Amino acid sequence: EVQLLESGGGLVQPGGSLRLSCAASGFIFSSYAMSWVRQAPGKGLEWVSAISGSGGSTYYADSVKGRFTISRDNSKNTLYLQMNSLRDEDTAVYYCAKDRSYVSSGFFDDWGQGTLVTVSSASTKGPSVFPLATAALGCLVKDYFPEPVTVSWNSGALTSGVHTFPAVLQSSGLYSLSSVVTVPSSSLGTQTYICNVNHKPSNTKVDKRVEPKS
Amino acid sequence: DIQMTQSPSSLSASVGDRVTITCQASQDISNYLNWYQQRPGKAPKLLIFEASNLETGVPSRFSGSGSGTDFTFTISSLQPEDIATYYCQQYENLLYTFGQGTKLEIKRTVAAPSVFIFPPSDEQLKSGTASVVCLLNNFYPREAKVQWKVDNALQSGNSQESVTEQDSKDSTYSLSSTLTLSKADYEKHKVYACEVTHQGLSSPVTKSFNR
Amino acid sequence: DSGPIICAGPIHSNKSAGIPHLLGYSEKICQIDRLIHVSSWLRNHSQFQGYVGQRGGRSQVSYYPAENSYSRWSGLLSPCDADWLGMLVVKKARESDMIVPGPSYKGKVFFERPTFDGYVGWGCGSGKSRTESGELCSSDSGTSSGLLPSDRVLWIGDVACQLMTPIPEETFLELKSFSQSEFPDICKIDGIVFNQCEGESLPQPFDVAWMDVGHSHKIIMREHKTKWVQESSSKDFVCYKEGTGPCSESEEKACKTSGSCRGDMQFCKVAGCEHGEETSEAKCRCSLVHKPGEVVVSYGGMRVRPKCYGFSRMMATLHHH
Ligand SMILES: *[C@@H]1O[C@H](CO)[C@@H](O[C@@H]2O[C@H](CO)[C@@H](O[C@@H]3O[C@H](CO)[C@@H](O)[C@H](O)[C@@H]3O)[C@H](O)[C@H]2NC(C)=O)[C@H](O)[C@H]1NC(C)=O
Ligand SMILES: *[C@@H]1O[C@H](CO)[C@@H](O[C@@H]2O[C@H](CO)[C@@H](O)[C@H](O)[C@H]2NC(C)=O)[C@H](O)[C@H]1NC(C)=O
Repeated sequence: EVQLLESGGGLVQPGGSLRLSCAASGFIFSSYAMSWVRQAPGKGLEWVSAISGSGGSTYYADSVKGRFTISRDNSKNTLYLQMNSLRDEDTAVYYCAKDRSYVSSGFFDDWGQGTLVTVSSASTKGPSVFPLATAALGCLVKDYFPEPVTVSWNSGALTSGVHTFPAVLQSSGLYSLSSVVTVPSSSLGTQTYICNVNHKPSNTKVDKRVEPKS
Repeated sequence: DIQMTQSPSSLSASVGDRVTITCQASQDISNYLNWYQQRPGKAPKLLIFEASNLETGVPSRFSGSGSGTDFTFTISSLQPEDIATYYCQQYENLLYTFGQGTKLEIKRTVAAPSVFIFPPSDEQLKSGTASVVCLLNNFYPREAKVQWKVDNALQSGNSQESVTEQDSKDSTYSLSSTLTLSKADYEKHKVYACEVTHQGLSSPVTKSFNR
Repeated sequence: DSGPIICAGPIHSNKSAGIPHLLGYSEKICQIDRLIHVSSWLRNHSQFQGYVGQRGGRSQVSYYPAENSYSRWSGLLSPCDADWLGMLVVKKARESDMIVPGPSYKGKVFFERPTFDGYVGWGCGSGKSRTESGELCSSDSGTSSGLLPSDRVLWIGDVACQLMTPIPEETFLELKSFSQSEFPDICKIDGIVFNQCEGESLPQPFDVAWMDVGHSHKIIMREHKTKWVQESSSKDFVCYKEGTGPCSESEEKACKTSGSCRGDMQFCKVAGCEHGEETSEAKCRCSLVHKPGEVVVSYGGMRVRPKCYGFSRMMATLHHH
């Protein structure tokens, strides 16, 4: 019932600005304080900012004070984070969280799915999606930037046995991952297998087919 | 202002064992401490609040205690779905601070990896780069090394490995080792071998192809 | 702003948590610092879930008039505080009880007013707060958490309550008649006969100095003298553990009767202390409560130690001319 949906993350160069949004549903938004908590890649949790139910009290961590602003629209039931003067230490997944009180209290009872903000001067590039031949198969998502990419199999109809590897950073400065799946080897002909590779930061959407060959 | 420290930073235990995590604050926070569990790929989840209270729906094997500066989070009997990193958090002060986290590994029986090898696609070969992918599927422990071989010559410094997070039911790992060559270097040689040695195999495995 | 007596403002984790009936004096004081008593009052008389005073505590309560002398002394007791200590009762309001003009009632969940014959509180239920006039509770989209800030509590008047020295009936009747002589124009205060008129005006706001001497009704005054006297009774001291919080009933009794605990300058003079022993550990320490002392009031050739004293707004009907 309670759900939080973040949006607005993406590539931004140093000194740039971004506005994050967090759409709330399933509860009386105006009765509860909200918080933003971030997590740099491979690191821990860092509380960023909080706001009372009405918006009359705001709070910020010293790492972001004066550069970030937190606000809310209680008719639209969405929470905002305006981030200016962005730096590399701001690169992180940003979560919104529902608190337990009108007053900011620190109980992070419900979390959004997170949205990624990457701070770099480098440029976007869509990925290349090559195939990979009980037997296993998969797709090779090569040479993209920035993160993330989401790989589906047969429009989500295939879930068992799927392993989508963490991306690796290449010497070229671009990312490359693989997604694989094991199928019971009587799948040649008897089944069709398609990997759905999405790279929203470049709008690249690809549906590759994987098949035996000769 | 208030700094939080967690120990251990990392921890390995097997299913059914008892797990204890400690968290300390630089000042008194009475019992104003929360504990969060962050499973691989998911947002953090509040397990205990006010240092001892179970959140709704949280299994009774989770518990916590402490007041003042020293606190404890306990899993009485480990289960495979507990694979996560655990964070403590003070809320005595409005400027909330987290501990650095404790990563919990699940020990289990040794499992040999299922090993596969994939040649470069033809569609990729026309861009002038060849990527050869070797896959290790559902093995434990994580420790395992892949040794590429081209005409029985040990490839060095031209591969990269990626490992998945521990599975929430299997407790296994999966590994990928991508060998990247040039198309000119790729079509100079015939035999491309992926040799896996791992504790769950009496003898090393080799999965190779002829192009 | 003031500060707490022993316990810092609460951070409640559950609006459905029960309020424990505590026996220790410092235990009760701790509940008073955290507005546990107003929340208990709200749950009882108004069917309200949760607490008021989240993170703010008693020190962040709002007052009418806003600039409040006795607010600055954390140890002086409001009518609500004395009610929790069982010294008096703040009754639930009835339709007849006149809501006074002047306070900013909007968004308030509880407000309290000393009346001529007692002390009266007005509450609101879950999800609602008071309208601009205070007459009604209306839906408040910011209150549904049940964990509300302190300024939702309004205490009307500049009031101090304390342990009274009981006075005989002859003293009260003489004090009664002197007040009638000082206010010949008044007929009724808060709907209660003050003089006999037949010729009254409509109810009218009335800012008056008064005192509770534990009889039928209060005693209002124009010219009076107030003096604060120090008494160094055990009720003037609160006992806490460092880390644990307020001491239990038995630990507090031991400290105040056996000179076995630690304390500040004043406590060791009164009940006695002991140093040179404290290892790492943590035992109970007792410190003086921040107040001017007990108020003693001269009025009409007499001098009393009253239960309560202060300057607050009541409603009065005057003589028609
Ligand atoms: C709101 O209602 C509750 C429920 O009645 C009130 O709590 C009650 O307060 C009375 C008076 O302090 C307590 O009485 C005492 O009971 C003990 C029994 O353990 C007895 O030893 C004493 O002699 C005394 O009679 C009573 O225990 C307590 N009840 C509960 C359940 O806590 C509360 O005072 C009301 N709040 C307000 C602001 O009116
Ligand atoms: C908040 O307090 C209420 C009141 O005690 C808790 O409700 C009880 O929860 C237990 C545990 O599931 C049940 O066995 C009781 O039947 C519940 N009683 C009532 C009256 O609801 C509630 O669980 C507490 N919330 C949290 C998060 O601890």
